Amino acid sequence: VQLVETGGGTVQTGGSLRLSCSASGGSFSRNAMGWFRQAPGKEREFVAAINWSASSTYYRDSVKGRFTVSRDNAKNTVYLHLNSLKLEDTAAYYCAGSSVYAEMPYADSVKATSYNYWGQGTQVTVSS
Amino acid sequence: KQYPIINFTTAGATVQSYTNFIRAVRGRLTTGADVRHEIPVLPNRVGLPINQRFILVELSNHAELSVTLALDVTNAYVVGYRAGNSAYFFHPDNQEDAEAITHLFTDVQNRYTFAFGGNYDRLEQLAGNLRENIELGNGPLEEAISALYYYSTGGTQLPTLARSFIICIQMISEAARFQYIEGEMRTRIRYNRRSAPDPSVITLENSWGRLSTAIQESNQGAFASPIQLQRRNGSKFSVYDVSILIPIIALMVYRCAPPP
Repeated sequence: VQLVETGGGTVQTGGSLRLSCSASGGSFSRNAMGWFRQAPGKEREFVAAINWSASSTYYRDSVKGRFTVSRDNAKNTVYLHLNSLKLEDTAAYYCAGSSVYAEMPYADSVKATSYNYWGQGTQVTVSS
Repeated sequence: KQYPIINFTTAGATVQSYTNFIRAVRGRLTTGADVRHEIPVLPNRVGLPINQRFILVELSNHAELSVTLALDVTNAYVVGYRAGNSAYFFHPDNQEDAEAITHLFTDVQNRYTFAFGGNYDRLEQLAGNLRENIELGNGPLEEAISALYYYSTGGTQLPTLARSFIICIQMISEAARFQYIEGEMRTRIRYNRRSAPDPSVITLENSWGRLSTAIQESNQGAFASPIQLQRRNGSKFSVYDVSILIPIIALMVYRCAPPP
């Protein structure tokens, strides 16, 4: 299965944007999805993860209660809703699914090692 | 206490204890007390309490590797397993099932759910081989375990992991579903051989849910419609009646309620 990401661009402090990733074909909707980001010269970070159902969501501590990850298996897209944007959140955001697992323990869900396919990394910048 | 545990090991090779084991399993799978033409029907999934819905089959190696397996007492099919502190479940193709499997290995640490189900044609891919070409008997059963146990550690590839799945199911589930297929395993053992299954079996496996249906909806045992299976010669032929299958089939998935 192949992934395509949408959204991302110029935003200003305290604003909102919604990233989405549409999967065409493959096992999507039987697959766990997860969002990762990296700023230049900064560490790669876990952002959010969601399972097949999806009844289980995990969020990076800094984004807890700010970002919400959603998915529509009927529309074959997974959503990352970014609210209340801090400057901290400027980065390229990547979406990755795992065709092996519909769900993971979160030790594996937090690592990018556990995901076998990715999108193209739509860019997100936060101004102020 | 938790779900029942039927214990078995590939160390003691006694071809009796294997039987005592498959009979232990069948004993837990149903109570009997519902039998259609001498063939017991598995408990109806509707109304069945989750605390009553699963069975645990623990399996030991000669390398002394223990892996616990969970079966659905309605279909006698493997829903997932436990090796070490990690637990892996097949994809719960409906909502109600998803809920139920969470009652399994609650005290396990890492709970995984595969994106795939446990049905043959699916595992026949990942394994890369097919049931027809995949080896069975007590030989593959020692290695099928060392695969599963070592999967949690990422020391077993998925292809050999689905391959290891295909070996287990047939040698437990289908063995308990069929007296015929059960006996076929003792054979490979008593002389200590190992080999692949014949059309006699495979056609039985594919047909089990079919037969259960045909038998319970039969008029006085007479199938409303015939069903084609094969023998080792590969030759096809049809069954019009429940009779032949009594020495063959052990348990039936609940299909309907009993007639007069």
